[PDB]
Amino acid sequence: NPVRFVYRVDLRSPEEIFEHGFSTLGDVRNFFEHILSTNFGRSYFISTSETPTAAIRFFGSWLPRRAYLYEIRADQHFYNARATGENLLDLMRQRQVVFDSGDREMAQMGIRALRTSFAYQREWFTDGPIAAANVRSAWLVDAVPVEPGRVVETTRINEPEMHNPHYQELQTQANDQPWLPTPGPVHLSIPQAASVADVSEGTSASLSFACPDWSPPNPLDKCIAEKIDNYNLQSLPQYASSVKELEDTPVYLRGIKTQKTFMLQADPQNNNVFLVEVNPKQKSSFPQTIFFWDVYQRICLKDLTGAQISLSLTAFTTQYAGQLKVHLSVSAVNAVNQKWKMTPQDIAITQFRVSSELLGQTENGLFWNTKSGGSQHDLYVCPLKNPPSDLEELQIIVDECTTHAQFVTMRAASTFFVDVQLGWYWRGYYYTPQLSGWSYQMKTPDGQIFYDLKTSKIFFVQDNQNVFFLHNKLNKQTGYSWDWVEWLKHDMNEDKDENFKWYFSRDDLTIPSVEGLNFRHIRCYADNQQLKVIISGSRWGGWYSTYDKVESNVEDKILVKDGFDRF
Repeated sequence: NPVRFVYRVDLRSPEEIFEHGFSTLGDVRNFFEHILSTNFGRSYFISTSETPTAAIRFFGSWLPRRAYLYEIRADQHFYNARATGENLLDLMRQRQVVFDSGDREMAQMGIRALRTSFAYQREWFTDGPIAAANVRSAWLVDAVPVEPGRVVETTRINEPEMHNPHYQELQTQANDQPWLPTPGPVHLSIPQAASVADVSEGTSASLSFACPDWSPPNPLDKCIAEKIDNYNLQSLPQYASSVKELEDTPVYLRGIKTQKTFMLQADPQNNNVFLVEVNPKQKSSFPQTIFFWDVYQRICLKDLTGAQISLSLTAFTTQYAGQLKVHLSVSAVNAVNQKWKMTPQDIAITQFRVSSELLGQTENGLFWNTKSGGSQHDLYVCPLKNPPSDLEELQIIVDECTTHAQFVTMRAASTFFVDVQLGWYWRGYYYTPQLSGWSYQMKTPDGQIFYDLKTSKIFFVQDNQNVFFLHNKLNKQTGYSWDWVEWLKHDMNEDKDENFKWYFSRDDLTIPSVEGLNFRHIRCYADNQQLKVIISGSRWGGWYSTYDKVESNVEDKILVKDGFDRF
């Protein structure tokens, strides 16, 4: 599915933006500077967001304030930031980049920041300005405060949609190529300083989002953010200092009808999410398990498992049609079924409807079955229309004796795993890699094979307590220039050993394939050992790395989940 529309929150009114569109603040086309907000205000790129939720996150800083959420039609001069950076990482690793300024180590610290701290921005950036014929609508967003008695608030996207009569449905779509300075040796300039907007909760924003109302003389006084910080690249922290103010909170929900109150519970041992009825005000008893809601819209279980993984609320389909059931799975940054929205439902702003991004535009909420026995209850996602008469909506209750106000804002992420769902394809058949180093004939399941954005390691989750890392063995002393790869237990935080480090390449590949498949080449950081699979013979499906470019009867196109390099 192509990107047709993007989003951008602005202090300016449709009045202006509807006719002027969005003007660049400069002439410079330097990617790293745009990303890192280096000497801010000079850039030829305008930053947009693949989702409204992402676009307005900066506006939710803790300081009614109001601004305008614009819906923009995307075309061939809109480029995804994350995918653009991954392609440059590939070029640097393959050593085909000439460095006008700075070096590769520094560029990689920037790519790191892009992949982690800034990634939730779901940024699409325009090469040059956005015509008013591009802008299509606008909404009225304001920020109201959560249950009055640092003050926590929520953004609201208000009715009604205001249309731009200068817009023209041109049936275009965002550019699915990564951005390059000289489009058709690539030359790169890497800055030495970064700027970061601290939009509360440890969250970092680039100025190209947090300062939508920029113009030279102090301009920073018009940045919606707790503060702006400056760093040398080597000094750019993962979190903003506001991360230190994070409160822990259990989650309480209340039936719309019955008025019964529940405490969210989750069990990392079997991945169950369930509900347990509680007397409000009266605490203690059942263990108050802790959840947070992060900038990837995930609702995560508080701590990591023995294997250093994170678990998030996941909306699973069932054996029963339009029925969704909440379970835990491994926090993944691109898992749409892990993404939730919260929107207040009462004037007092104490009740929040939780809806799944998985049902896109169909309004939906959380439900339980008001007739179920036992003491623990399943949790469902249902559309708000014709919901079965025996279920009722559960909404998050944020009052004195329930959920803390901090929950209903999006805080910084504790983990940055992409579900890459690696596998391979042979004439209509799908293969999944096994821990043994072999393959098995079946499409790789969701939520099993990951790429850790912090470290560039790839891992295979056997279960919440057992994680294995892909490990290269080949070197210049290996006769024949190939050797098997293997899966090894390893520390999730270990960041020095290059044999555990992998990256993805587009190279010459047709993307997507004639048959719709997302293929990538995969190589090791250490010495560019390429990852491959033997297609047949007595060792069919054996995974290995090689230096040998020209081979027979092996597959070098690896299936990687669509979007893995966009989130």
